[PDB]
Amino acid sequence: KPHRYRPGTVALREIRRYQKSTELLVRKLPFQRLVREIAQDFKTDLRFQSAAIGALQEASEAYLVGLFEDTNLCAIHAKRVTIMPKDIQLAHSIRGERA
Amino acid sequence: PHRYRPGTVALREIRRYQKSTELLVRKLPFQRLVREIAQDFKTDLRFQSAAIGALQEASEAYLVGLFEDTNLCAIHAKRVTIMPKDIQLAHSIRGER
Amino acid sequence: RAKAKTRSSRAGLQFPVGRVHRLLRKGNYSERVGAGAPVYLAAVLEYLTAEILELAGNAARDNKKTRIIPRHLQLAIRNDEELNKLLGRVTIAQGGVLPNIQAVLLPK
Amino acid sequence: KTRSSRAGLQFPVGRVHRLLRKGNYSERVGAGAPVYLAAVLEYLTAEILELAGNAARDNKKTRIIPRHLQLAIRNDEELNKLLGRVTIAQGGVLPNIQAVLLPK
Amino acid sequence: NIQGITKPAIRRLARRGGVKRISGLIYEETRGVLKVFLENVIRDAVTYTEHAKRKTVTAMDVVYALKRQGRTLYGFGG
Amino acid sequence: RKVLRDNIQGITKPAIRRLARRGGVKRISGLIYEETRGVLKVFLENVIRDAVTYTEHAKRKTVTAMDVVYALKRQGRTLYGFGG
Amino acid sequence: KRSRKESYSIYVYKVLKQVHPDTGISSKAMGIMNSFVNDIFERIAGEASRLAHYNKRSTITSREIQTAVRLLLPGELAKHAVSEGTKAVTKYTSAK
Amino acid sequence: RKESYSIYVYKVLKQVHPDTGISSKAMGIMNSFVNDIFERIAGEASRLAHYNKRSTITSREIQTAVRLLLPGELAKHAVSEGTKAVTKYTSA
DNA sequence: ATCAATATCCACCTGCAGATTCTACCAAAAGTGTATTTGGAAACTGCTCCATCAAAAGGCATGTTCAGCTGAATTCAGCTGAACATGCCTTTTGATGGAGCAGTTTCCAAATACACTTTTGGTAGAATCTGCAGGTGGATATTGAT
DNA sequence: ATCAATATCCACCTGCAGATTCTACCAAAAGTGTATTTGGAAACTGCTCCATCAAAAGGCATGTTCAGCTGAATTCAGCTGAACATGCCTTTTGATGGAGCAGTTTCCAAATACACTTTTGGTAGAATCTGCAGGTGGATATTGAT
Repeated sequence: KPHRYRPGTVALREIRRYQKSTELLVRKLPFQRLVREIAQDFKTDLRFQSAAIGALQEASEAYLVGLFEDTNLCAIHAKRVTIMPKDIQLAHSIRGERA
Repeated sequence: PHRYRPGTVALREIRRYQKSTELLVRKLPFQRLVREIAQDFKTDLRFQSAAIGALQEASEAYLVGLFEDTNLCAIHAKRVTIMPKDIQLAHSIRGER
Repeated sequence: RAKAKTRSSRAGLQFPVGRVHRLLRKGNYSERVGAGAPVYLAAVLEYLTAEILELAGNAARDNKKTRIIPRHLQLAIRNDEELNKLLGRVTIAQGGVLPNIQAVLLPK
Repeated sequence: KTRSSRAGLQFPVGRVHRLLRKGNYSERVGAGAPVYLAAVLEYLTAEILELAGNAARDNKKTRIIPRHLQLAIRNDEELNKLLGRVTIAQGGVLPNIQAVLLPK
Repeated sequence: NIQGITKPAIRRLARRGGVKRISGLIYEETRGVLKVFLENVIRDAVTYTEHAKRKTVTAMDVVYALKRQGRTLYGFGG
Repeated sequence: RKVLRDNIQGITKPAIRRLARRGGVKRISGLIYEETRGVLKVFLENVIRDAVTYTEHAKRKTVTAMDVVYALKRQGRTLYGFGG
Repeated sequence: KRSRKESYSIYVYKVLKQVHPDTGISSKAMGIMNSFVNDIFERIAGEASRLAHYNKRSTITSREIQTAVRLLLPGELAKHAVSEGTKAVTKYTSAK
Repeated sequence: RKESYSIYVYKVLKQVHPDTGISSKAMGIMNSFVNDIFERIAGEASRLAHYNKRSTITSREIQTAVRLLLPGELAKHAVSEGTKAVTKYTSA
């Protein structure tokens, strides 16, 4: 034909999949590099315990996952289903992260 | 026969009440409500006047803040009228829900 | 002298009363600690451990596993109104999230 | 001869020391800690009082009231971050009206 | 008693918050929020009263309660 | 060693998409990925800054998992599972 | 060349076998559990510290811990934790 | 009975604004400010010492607490003021 | 727009009062001076872990195409909420007495800190055990074209 | 209301990483005997609380009228999702040296712990003074309308 899922169907397949699992979703080595880059621009010659990087990734992903729930609510409140920077900014603002 | 267009006095009241700091809930009804709610936790209680004043100040500051977040949620949905779903959205994002 | 009884056994508890007493004196909470304060606190801590492990073990059962992993802890916390409020600012590493899709997102 | 005059501070070093010992913060308290902490509280107090005196003058007023402490805090990025979970009684809010709500 | 918290008083609070137009169902929604707020704060305060073995809620009992709830108030004892 | 540059871009579009998925998000506008990188970077700066401050104060050169755990507690993002 | 770190794992594991005698716990989940106990311990003790101070009292008694528990825990969790703690204290003072 | 930071707030007021007064409600706000920041600084320095298994809160704990608690450019100045008071104090 | 008219709002002064500021005097902290304790900085150093390296491989990232259906624009009409004048009631305000009651002051018996001297309970690993992660195949759906 | 394409189950299988149990010394509990408190349990103040009582007005409740805002209906350009090809770079296994934690000792500068002597800061009657709130009068803002 070839067969083809309608737009929206694989997206719901993926919500169900990643809401079922708990594994980290950002790749380890790239994230370790981001952390060492931010760290270095704050103090030089720093070393990291591996569990320290792992703790930061766990927290960073729990934060972003939690923010996208709030963002999704703001999109739906606007009668959309597409999250946009307006929504992240509105979520962030009400969260009191930055009013 | 003089009449102001809808929204004009309202903006006027926004400017007036954003300028002042007076409490906007009347003092006695609020004292009634405080004592009624408190009566369900411990009986025959007495309240320092300053305790009632503290609660009314906390409570009006909370509500004024929540109306700001509510207003932002109404604007986010292309409206100028706050609605209960706006208060609900703000209350939820604030992680009080 | 007499044979030694642990203050936990005296208190009827699994959690360590003596250690909880030491952590109170060492934690700079007050000049003095009464004798009942570590007993009462070890009791509350063990009761809460018991309530979480109860619901976690159930989640492990529902998921056909016999070993509690962080997922099971997370499902236990998030699905209980009161643990979820007690821990509403806490992140459980490797816990993931509750399956929840807003209705309006589902195929129309 | 007080420790404040010695540290060159208006804030009471001796009191800040007595409050640290009796506040159950640590077993022991160094000698410079009440000096340091008292200097930090005096500085931040001066910062607020300065900005709030300004807010009084710009209101044709000579007596600082709560509203002027609120306008000093909320109009300063850093004091606002530091005090973002604090309610100043009788301070009110900053004038601010979302553009969308204005006439025409 | 909560109906003593009146529509025009709720209008005034909304106005200080910048609100131009108010739906007719906001007033009951507001009273419900205000009541949860007062229950949470007062419950904590009366728990400080009772701990102190008093019959009088003090302003400090409220200030401590507000601090627990992350709503720190300046002007009544801390 | 070797210069670290532009590593925020290793937070890829598919990784941000998966994170939106766990967050229950069905549709994502094309400007979301750069806003997310920005939000992540502020989050990491603030946590790494406090963690490294706990490190410096202990006169260590190694950032420990405890340093990060304390940093996160400071910020009201308490984390379980690294308290060792 | 030796160094040792305390934990609640022993007592978590006992209470585990009491509630689900068939069920194990992975060290990662035991990690979480250790964080939980230490967290709640600090919240109870910290609130108890403040209570004692507000009342110009230099001693944390079971009465402090109990008010702290009532301030910290919600609803049913507080009622049941207050029961367990009261029961344990009277059992301990009855020398029991 | 019932001590306050009032006279010290008033002294600092006259230094920066010798023309200006302060209402008693405003003075209450300032008292609340000083106790709050005091407890935040003290609380954090307490944690810092416990984390590193020290029994003593020194100005090193106060300074790191300030760095951890104040937005930069208020921590910078606070760190300045605190360092300055400790040297002027030791030199005498 | 710059026509006539309603209300809003804005400055400039003005005088009694409610809060401030300033004077005047007594306990409880704050400062000294001795005489101890002790915490944790300094100095080898054992030994965990961190940074780095190599190398092979497949899971994924990247870019492209293509079109489904979403967001954004436009229109429109019913109807919700604003403005208003009207009229009455609940809030506010305020000396009056009375009383409940925080807050003090005087004890003392129960309870806590202390302090060496003995006993375990718990920790750190070796030793023994076993869920389940991950690989494979059919039910049994689920989806989307016709 | 059907096939076909594809994803999703779900149960059955097997040793490896990861538990659960088995030992073996120390730190840290428990025992016991003295030396300080603590903070209750009474008593009796002085505050500040509640409860009236009675005025007046400021404020709220009520009903009209319509302006304009919300939401429903319709279009459509093009954004974003699905699927594909291609091959890069993360992941995994496994060394290696050596940085830098972490552990023991050893011990002065700095801390607690007294016991006294001065000092300051909190009270409560005394002293001005800032701005509230109320006059006027003058433009400003709004809204109707040749």
